[PDB]
Amino acid sequence: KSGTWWDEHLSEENVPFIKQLVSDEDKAQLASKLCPLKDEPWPIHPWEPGSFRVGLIALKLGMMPLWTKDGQKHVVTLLQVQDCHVLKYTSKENCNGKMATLSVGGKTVSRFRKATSILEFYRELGLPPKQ
Amino acid sequence: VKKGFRAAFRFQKELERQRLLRCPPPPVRRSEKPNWDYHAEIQAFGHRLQENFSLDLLKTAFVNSCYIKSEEAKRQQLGIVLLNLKSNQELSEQGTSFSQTCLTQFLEDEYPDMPTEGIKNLVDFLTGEEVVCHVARNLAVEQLTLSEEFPVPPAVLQQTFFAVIGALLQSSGPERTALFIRDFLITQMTGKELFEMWKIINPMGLLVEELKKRNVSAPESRLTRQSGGTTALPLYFVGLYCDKKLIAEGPGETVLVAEEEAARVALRKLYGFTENRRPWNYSKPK
Amino acid sequence: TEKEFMQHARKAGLVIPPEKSDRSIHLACTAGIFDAYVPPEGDARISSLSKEGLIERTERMKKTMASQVSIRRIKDYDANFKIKDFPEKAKDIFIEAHLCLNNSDHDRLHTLVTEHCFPDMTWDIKYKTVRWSFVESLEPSHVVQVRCSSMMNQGNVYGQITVRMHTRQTLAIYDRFGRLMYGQEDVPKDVLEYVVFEKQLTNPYGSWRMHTKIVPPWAPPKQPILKTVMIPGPQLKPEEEYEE
Amino acid sequence: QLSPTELTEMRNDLFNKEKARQLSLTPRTEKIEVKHVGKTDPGTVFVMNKNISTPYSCAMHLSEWYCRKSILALVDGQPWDMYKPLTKSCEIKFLTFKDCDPGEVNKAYWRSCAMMMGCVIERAFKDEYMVNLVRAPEVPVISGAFCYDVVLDSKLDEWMPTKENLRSFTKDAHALIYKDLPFETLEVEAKVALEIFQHSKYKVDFIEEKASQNPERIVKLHRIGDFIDVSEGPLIPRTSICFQYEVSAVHNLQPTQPSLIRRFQGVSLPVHLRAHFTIWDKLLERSRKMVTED
Amino acid sequence: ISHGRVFRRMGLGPESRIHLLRNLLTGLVRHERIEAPWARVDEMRGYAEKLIDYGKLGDTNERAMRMADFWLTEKDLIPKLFQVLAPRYKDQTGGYTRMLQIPNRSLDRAKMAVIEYKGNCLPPLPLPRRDSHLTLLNQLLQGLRQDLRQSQEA
Amino acid sequence: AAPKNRRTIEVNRCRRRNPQKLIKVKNNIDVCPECGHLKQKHVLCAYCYEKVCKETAEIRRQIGKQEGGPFKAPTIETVVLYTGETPSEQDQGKRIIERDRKRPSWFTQN
Amino acid sequence: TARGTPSRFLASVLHNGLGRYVQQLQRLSFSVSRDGASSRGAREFVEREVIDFARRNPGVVIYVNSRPCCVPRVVAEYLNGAVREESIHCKSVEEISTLVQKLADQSGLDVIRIRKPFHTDNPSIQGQWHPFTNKPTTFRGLRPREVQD
Amino acid sequence: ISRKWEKKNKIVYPPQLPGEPRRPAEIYHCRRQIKYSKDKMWYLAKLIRGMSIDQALAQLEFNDKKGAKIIKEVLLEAQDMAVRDHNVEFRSNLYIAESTSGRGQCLKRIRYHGRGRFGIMEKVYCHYFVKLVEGPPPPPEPPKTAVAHAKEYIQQLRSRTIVHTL
Ligand SMILES: [Mg+2]
Ligand SMILES: [Mg+2]
Ligand SMILES: [Mg+2]
Ligand SMILES: [Zn+2]
Repeated sequence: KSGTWWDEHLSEENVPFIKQLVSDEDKAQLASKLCPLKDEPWPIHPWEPGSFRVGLIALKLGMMPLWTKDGQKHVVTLLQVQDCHVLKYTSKENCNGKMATLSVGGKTVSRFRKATSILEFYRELGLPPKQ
Repeated sequence: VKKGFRAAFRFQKELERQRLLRCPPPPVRRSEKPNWDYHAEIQAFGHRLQENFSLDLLKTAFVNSCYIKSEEAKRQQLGIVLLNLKSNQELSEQGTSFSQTCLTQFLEDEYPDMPTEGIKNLVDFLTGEEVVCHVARNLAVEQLTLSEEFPVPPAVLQQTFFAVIGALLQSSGPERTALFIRDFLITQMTGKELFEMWKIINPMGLLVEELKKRNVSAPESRLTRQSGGTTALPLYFVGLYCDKKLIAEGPGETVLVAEEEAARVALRKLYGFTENRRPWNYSKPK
Repeated sequence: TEKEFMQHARKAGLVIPPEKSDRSIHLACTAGIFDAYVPPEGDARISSLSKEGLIERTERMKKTMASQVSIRRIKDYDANFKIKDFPEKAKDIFIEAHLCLNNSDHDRLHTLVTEHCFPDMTWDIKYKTVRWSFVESLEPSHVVQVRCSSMMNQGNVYGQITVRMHTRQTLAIYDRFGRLMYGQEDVPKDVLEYVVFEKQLTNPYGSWRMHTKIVPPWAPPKQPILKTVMIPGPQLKPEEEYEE
Repeated sequence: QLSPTELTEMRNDLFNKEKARQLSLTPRTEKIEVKHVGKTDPGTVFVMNKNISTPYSCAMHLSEWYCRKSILALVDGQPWDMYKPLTKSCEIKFLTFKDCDPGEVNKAYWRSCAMMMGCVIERAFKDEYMVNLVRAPEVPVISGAFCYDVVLDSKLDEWMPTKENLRSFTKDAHALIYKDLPFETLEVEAKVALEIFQHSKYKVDFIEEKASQNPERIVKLHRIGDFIDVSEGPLIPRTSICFQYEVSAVHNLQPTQPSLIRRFQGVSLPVHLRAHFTIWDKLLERSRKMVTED
Repeated sequence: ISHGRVFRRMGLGPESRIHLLRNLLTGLVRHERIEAPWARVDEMRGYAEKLIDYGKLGDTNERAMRMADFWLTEKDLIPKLFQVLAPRYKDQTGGYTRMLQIPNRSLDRAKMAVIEYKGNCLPPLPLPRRDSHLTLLNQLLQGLRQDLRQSQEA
Repeated sequence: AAPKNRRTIEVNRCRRRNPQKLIKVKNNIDVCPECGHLKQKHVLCAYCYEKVCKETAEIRRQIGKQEGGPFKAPTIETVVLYTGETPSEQDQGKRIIERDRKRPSWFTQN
Repeated sequence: TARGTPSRFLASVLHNGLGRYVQQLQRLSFSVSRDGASSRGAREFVEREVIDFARRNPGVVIYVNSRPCCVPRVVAEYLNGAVREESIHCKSVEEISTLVQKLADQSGLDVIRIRKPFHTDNPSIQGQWHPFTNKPTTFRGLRPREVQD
Repeated sequence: ISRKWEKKNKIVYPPQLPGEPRRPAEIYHCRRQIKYSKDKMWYLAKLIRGMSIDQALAQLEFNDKKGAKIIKEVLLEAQDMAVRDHNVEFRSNLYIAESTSGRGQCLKRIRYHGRGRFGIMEKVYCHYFVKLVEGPPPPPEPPKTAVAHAKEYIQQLRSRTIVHTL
């Protein structure tokens, strides 16, 4: 009736192995999705007026000045997009809304700090969990 | 310390009542309680029921086998004259046999369409351990019963009650005793349905057999009324049709339950045990 | 707001009453047996050998000069006293003394047992129900030994009679909640115990009452209890390590 | 021939008959002084009853923590079942999953899960098929999976369980866990053990081997409710001990032509050693691969 | 708003905060193991880790001598720091002190902790130990590792 | 500000007996593998830590009798020695502390 | 209360009067005092009235226990087992005579609120109302705006 | 004052019939005049109410409240009293049946305020009562499920009659 964590019962010899083992699996899954147009992509429709495309999930790094040819100092924010993937698609009929909803994740995190329901969702998708 | 006695005395009675509530005393026989005269209480028994009971027969009707055996054991310890008391086993059989044969006469005459299997159950119900004891406890039968254990067990109480009928049977005859069964046993099935006393299994199966005896084609079950079929609170009225003629309509929460109840409705109409039947005639015989 | 608790009680000694008092505590029974009796080893075998037992009981009384003299002292304070009726009279006292435990009739028990015997019998069964019965008697009782106290030890003379009994008994002791705890109410078992009686000869109202039981070192182990027992080892503080 | 639904009826009657017979042979009450030898509470002495008291009963005298954690009992240097009555006064020690060298504990748990896996096999298959258990291979703990060889009917010669078939075993395995049926151990003679398992061909051979090794010719019997099986070595006290339970796959042993022997593999872990979901799925992959004892 | 604040507010002020930590640090140098409230131990742990670094600079360093002179109220411990503690951790680069939690004191039920320098001559604390490799869970992962190593070499 | 009305016991029970006010049960309790007494998973065992302090206090009392005053901290290492022991090969040039007691089992000599 | 007291439905004992009428009163216990003005009305009731009252009701057993007491009482026991105890302390002969007759008429049931002034075991003879009683049936029993085949 | 809790250990039941089931042991123990608030003591008694004898000691050992150590001493001597005098076989086979606190006699002192004002402050004392019953603690009541709610709601719709009519 007491809670437990992933490395409570692991010995000194197993903890480095477990950390390295799951780390290698994350690298393989991220490197196995870098070919989307070969693994049976969905049809690519041409651009039409009144169409909305999906966005990204970026990480705010900081700020950096930027100068234009007009000589005006404009400050910009560095947004780093890392481990950004599409999770699932919901059609307009299933959305109960005017537009179709698309799920996006980012910033791959540890698999030991997520609930069972979330982990099994990514197990079939073959991607590490997103924050 | 306030002087006086009436207030202190009155408060003690209130405290004793609370004592009887927190720790109620176990029940005891009314005979052991004061202001009891067995000879007087049994004479009023006949007048209360308006019957010419015989005291010699009536006194032996409440004497049980267990009471006699326990009575002998008490004298053995003290070494103490012989007792010639008779048990009510002989009287109980006379009352029991007569009651079943008298109820059979009443039921088969009032309900000529009721099958013999059904007649047995109603006699087994009116003379049952539950119906007899409820009638027995409200006629000062338990108080006058001489038993070994208090309260009187229902099995012992049932046997003692029929002994009273047996005592009444010899003193008054069958004609006078037949009214006693009508006024105390027949009146126990008034607000009760046929299958509420005659518990059966698969009424639909029994309905088919009763229609075969009367050369009636197999009934066809069809839906007459329907409401909330897709909801959790449905209502189905399944109608039984013989040769495209409606014979019974029954409600129910589901189709099988409604069909089962519709079968019971048909059986009640066939046996003549409907709610619309005329009430039992308790008037004086002509 | 200056009111305080009435805490003023201090612990005093109950060992001795206030001194320099004319009144003194009057005692009816002695603390222990004046001369301890050790039954000979192998008496259990002699229990079966009734014929050898009868001869030994008569011989021991005659061969023990001291035991024969103490009988004379008893007959001085009570002329109407016989040694051939006491073993039968002891059974009546012994049976009646153990029947008061079931009904908790402590008023009559003090007339059957002494003030020394009462705490041992009743303290352990204060909140327990005891079902004891006397089924059958195997061997008649015999006057093993009679010894009297020294003359005018405290102004009174005490006389003790050692009696041997070998009878079957039934014991059924239930706990406070009615659960069976020790013994069996159905099957009796043989009991071999030596009963010592005592009486204050000086007191005119005195009488023979049960005093104690002799427990020989060669006695068989008693009947085991129903439940299990855990015996903890010595509790140890952290600074103290375990020593066997 | 006796139906499988009634086959276990006679086994329980024989099992209870001998279990009550051993109680009758023991006297009414005999006291045995059990001493505790351990780092915790040294010197404690238990006055227990012979053939009635169990190491679990001794654990209740100390504390409830002992009862929860004492997976196995170490009596006189030999493993002892928690619900096995003690026969003589002797020193006692309790073993847990989390110890310096829980070698016997892991083996006792590993064999226990093998018996639980066999129990659900006798029920999932239809009554028309003859499912005969063979034995419980003593696979090492480091192998990563516990197996229970099973022989099926000739009709199911090429039928292979699917993903959904295996999930049914896991759900039924958890049902046995939810019932919390205690492990009842009973050591009987070889001749008595043959009577219970006479209708089973493979069990008779297994009982024969055990009788030859032990000079006393005694055979240990363990049961979980109605299911009765023959196993070697002490087992865990209750089925609730194992938290995660899953069967990986089924492999057919060779040669197959003379006889078809299927190997039901699976992996399990107790409540005391619960593993994370991510780590657990890694163990599932290993258990799927066929493992062979040395 | 306290964002990025790494230093705690203790004592009667910033100056009193240094003196309270200085007394704890000085008592830690002399006894090599002290017990104190958890927050003060954790705050002082950073200074104890960096105190050895100044001790590795040598006693001839003027800057290192002043830090030892300031942080050590008792002047007899300064020779000990440059001749015992600093040589002891010559091979190590950090993590000279270990901090563990202990049962709260009965006086005020305050969260307590014990801090000691590694390698001391005092009896070892009952340090927390992970489950042995011979446990059931470790053996299953050990078996998986062996096959993975064998598969990789294939 | 003073209360306008007296709050009833029914209102008070809902506040005093609210689950937030009630004590929370702890799930981080386990038995110490060494002595068997209870301990928390993140806190050192009280019984085990107590016997270390009792021995540590005895050792520090011996050190005080050797220095014989304050401001006399040695510039060399320290070694704790018990009955039946001699200085080791690596324990050379250090300050030895002699203890008139057997070495504890949990105290591992290094 | 009505809310502060229990209640019961109108009923009788074993359907009294359905086939025959049975006097539910079973026993009367009078405790009069030889000396004491409190029993002056009760003593006159015993001397002339209880004798004729016993003539009218043979099924009721009457006990007259003469003992010293400050409050004379009458205890009535009924067949159903309920016991009603009443005090006749300092009451006239007529008031006692009316009170005793009232006890004879009662059935013994508790004198509490009765929910309904009527009680019938077969309230319906033509069929209890159900929502489909007054709704006509349609061809093939089709539902509204429902097409078949 | 009232001391009925102590007398509850002196009631002796009649011996049980062979067919009667095992009656669990009942142990009543208490400590009087504890320098603690009955309001604060209630949270400690409520915490261990329904827990096992060993589980309750685990909660009270690591609890920071002062009364936690006071209650633990009461349980330890009550656990010993159960085996020693009440014929309880296993000391760990106990659970807390009744655990409550009662007000004790409190002294009255004066707390001085400003402007020559004063306020009477009491030195609160409290009692602690504990009842031990042999046997495992009863399983906690499962939360009421949707099926039970659906069963109850339908049962309500079946017990309704036509009111204010025949
Ligand atoms: Mg502050
Ligand atoms: Mg002031
Ligand atoms: Mg002033
Ligand atoms: Zn410890």
